[PDB]
Amino acid sequence: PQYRLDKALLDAEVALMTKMGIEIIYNTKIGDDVSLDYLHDNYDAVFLGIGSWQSQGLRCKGEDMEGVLGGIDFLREVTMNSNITLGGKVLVVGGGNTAMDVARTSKRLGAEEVTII
Amino acid sequence: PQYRLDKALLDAEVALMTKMGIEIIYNTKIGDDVSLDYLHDNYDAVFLGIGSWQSQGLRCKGEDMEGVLGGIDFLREVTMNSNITLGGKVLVVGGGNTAMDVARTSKRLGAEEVTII
Ligand SMILES: NC(=O)C1=CN([C@@H]2O[C@H](COP(=O)(O)OP(=O)(O)OC[C@H]3O[C@@H](n4cnc5c(N)ncnc54)[C@H](OP(=O)(O)O)[C@@H]3O)[C@@H](O)[C@H]2O)C=CC1
Ligand SMILES: NC(=O)C1=CN([C@@H]2O[C@H](COP(=O)(O)OP(=O)(O)OC[C@H]3O[C@@H](n4cnc5c(N)ncnc54)[C@H](OP(=O)(O)O)[C@@H]3O)[C@@H](O)[C@H]2O)C=CC1
Repeated sequence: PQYRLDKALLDAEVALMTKMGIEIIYNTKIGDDVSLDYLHDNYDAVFLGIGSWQSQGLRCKGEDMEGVLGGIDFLREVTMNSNITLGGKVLVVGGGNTAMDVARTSKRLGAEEVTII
Repeated sequence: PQYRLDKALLDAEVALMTKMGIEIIYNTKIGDDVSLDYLHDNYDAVFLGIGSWQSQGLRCKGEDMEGVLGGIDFLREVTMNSNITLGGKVLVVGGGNTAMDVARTSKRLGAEEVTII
């Protein structure tokens, strides 16, 4: 979240790094926009740092109903200044750092009462 | 074929054109390496000049047997200085300009007798 890490610091550091001669191409998803065979043919080496960008579901009955959303997706829409819906009462399921970030961002986003399960 | 069009002329003209500020990216097949949705998102317009790059088959019995090859593929392997096999006797089926180019390139490539059907 923004209150813990300022994005201006991150942007300034990446600008410092790209001054060194590293080219960053945004909005390019490998396998969906550009093949991996293309990168394999055109480059002397390939490194995959894709990360873990899926959210585990509730693993319960009715987990597919409307009104249930993952924590990672929620934080991504918060970051991109998109249009979200929260409501007065929000229940966050989990106990790691994702749950803490979701709960505190929800408290900042006008949720009147937030409870962690 | 090279004896009718010199490739040095074509290369010099394309160099003249690319001096004007046009970037040409080689070895990039759209739909196989780069998606068309990528170009649709990243560019203000897209023009498709892909051409007709398939050869019609013989439409006869045994057309899939080894030893039968298309004219376009044959001319492409001649151009790329690849390793081909012809033999003493070659039969070219067709009557257009593709047949003429194939027959004359075959006469230059050591075929002792070439016949056009
Ligand atoms: N990379 C990071 O920053 C770290 C991740 N986290 C937390 O862990 C998550 C992912 O890492 P990892 O620890 O491997 O993930 P886990 O699969 O271990 O899940 C982590 C959290 O969810 C609980 N949990 C998992 N499955 C269920 C289920 N069916 N029902 C109820 N609770 C469940 C765990 O509690 P329990 O203690 O009982 O296992 C814990 O609170 C993050 O989303 C975050 O919440 C926390 C610290 C470091
Ligand atoms: N772009 C170019 O440069 C032009 C193309 N060509 C010729 O035409 C071809 C492609 O253009 P297009 O004319 O539309 O192609 P076509 O499908 O009309 O075929 C052209 C040639 O093949 C003959 N042919 C077609 N199908 C069969 C079959 N089953 N059996 C035997 N002969 C057949 C035609 O003779 P028929 O006279 O009886 O139709 C003609 O010689 C080229 O490969 C080339 O050979 C020639 C001039 C211009």
